[PDB]
Amino acid sequence: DVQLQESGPGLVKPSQSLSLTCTVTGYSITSNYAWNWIRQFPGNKLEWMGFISSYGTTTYNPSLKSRFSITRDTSKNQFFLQLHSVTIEDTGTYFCTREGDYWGQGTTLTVSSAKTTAPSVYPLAPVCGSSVTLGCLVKGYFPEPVTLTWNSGSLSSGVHTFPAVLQSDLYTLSSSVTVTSSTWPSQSITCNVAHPASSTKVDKKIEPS
Amino acid sequence: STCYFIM
Amino acid sequence: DVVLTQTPLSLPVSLGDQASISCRSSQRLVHSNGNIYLHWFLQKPGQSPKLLIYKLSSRFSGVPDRFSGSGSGTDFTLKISRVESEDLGIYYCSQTTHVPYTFGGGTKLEIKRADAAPTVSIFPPSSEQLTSGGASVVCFLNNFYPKDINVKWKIDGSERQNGVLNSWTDQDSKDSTYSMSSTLTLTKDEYERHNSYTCEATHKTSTSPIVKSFNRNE
Ligand code: NA
Ligand SMILES: [Zn+2]
Ligand SMILES: [Zn+2]
Ligand SMILES: [Zn+2]
Ligand SMILES: [Zn+2]
Repeated sequence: DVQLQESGPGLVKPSQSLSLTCTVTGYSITSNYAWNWIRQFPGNKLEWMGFISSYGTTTYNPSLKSRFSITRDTSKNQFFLQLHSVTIEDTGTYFCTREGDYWGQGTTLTVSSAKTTAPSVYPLAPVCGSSVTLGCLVKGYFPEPVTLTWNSGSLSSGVHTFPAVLQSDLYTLSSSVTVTSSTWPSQSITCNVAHPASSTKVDKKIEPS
Repeated sequence: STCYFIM
Repeated sequence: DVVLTQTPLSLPVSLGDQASISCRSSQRLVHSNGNIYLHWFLQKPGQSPKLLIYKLSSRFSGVPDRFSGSGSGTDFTLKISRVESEDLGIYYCSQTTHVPYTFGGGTKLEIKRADAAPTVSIFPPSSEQLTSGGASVVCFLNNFYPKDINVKWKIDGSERQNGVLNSWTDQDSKDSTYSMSSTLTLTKDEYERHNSYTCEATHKTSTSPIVKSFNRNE
């Protein structure tokens, strides 16, 4: 029954302060064990931040540039990671664990000064063989996620949808569909992009030229 | 003992 | 601090085969009590890291005997005797003898398939993007293996670094290949000032790069 669940804001602005909560079930945080916070960035780097003993004493990573502290509330069986004056570089996944033996699902923290921005969706037709590759450019959106489909989901084979990358505080994504030359432009191929943060649901038909 | 197992 | 270096960064294995991951420490990891707090974790996609081996050679609860940890001094090793589809993901070495606790960069255990040349497609800006004052050129480099690939943008003969956004898929579940997207972002004004746009791919499948090109307004 030993379980951990991280919770927190999800999105904050640079310079703001922050608490992440780890609620523990099935085991008391006052028994024997330390309780740890560990981060993971894109690129997979894992970074240990610190721990709080079963007796309320802390041990931090001294080499980190982030300003942070770890506290607890024994009556609620919760321990916290207080992140003070965050920077864009604090963006990533935050895991709580006991001592590496039990872990939570992880919580995604984004630190951005961006506003909610609807994407611009652009069709990508081939330059003026047996197969044909078409594409779709989903540009300048915030926050994540978007969901992109071809022909309302009915075209799933030969699809490559690439993870989003930051270009000037905003996300850009692309996807490619490859079909036989006999399929297109004979048959209709439409890109369907949903971005619920801005309530966007756009369909772009890929036309030749 | 602050760290009981491995952490 | 203690630096942990993993080798290799990517480990292509066939199911049923033996696999071995190495970890090099910058320091000795023998604690005052005599234990070596060098551990191994496995992170499967969309999940948190899970403890496999701990205190150098102990298997964590539920971990099968196919996994074994070995090592002494600064050289540590994790061996998987018979690789299963469940074993795929990222393997991390961890040391907790010295504070701060540190991790290695991770080793990806991936699947082996035959070599595949990338299918390269180049896309000039859409007229819709040009109406909005922007201009992105998009290059897809699809279904290739192995994963190591270099892409290169040329504008009127000269190599371009600025405004290049690269993105990579994980190993495809069905065909075991990799794909990549590379986008060159420009202002419409700069785009209308250059003529030749080129996307070059360097991959072990060819001795010469795959070149996809276009000239603005033909
Ligand atoms: Na210890
Ligand atoms: Zn309380
Ligand atoms: Zn050092
Ligand atoms: Zn030490
Ligand atoms: Zn120029």
